[PDB]
Amino acid sequence: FVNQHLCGSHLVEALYLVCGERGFFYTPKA
Amino acid sequence: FVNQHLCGSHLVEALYLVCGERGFFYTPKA
Amino acid sequence: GIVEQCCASVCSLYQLENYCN
Amino acid sequence: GIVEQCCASVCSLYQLENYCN
Repeated sequence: FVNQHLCGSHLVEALYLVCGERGFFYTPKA
Repeated sequence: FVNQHLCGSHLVEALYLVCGERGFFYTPKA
Repeated sequence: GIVEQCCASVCSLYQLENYCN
Repeated sequence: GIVEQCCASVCSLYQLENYCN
């Protein structure tokens, strides 16, 4: 699921699954 | 969609929609 | 944090927006 | 940033994990 183009909710969903209890930051402007 | 219990992917999904181009931080340990 | 406020309890827009960049 | 690396181009685990807390 990670090694593809991931946009919008798809990207957010990959971050959620990978990062787990760490959480993550989603900075699309940065 | 916001004024309810939001957990896991559901929460992440609400942040994504509300925050839009700003993005967000998801810090479940903090 | 967000889990206590939005998962264990009912979320709000006001609170959700505190986590936007 | 993440969009250029993972949306406009093919993502990676290595890169995705740079955005974990």
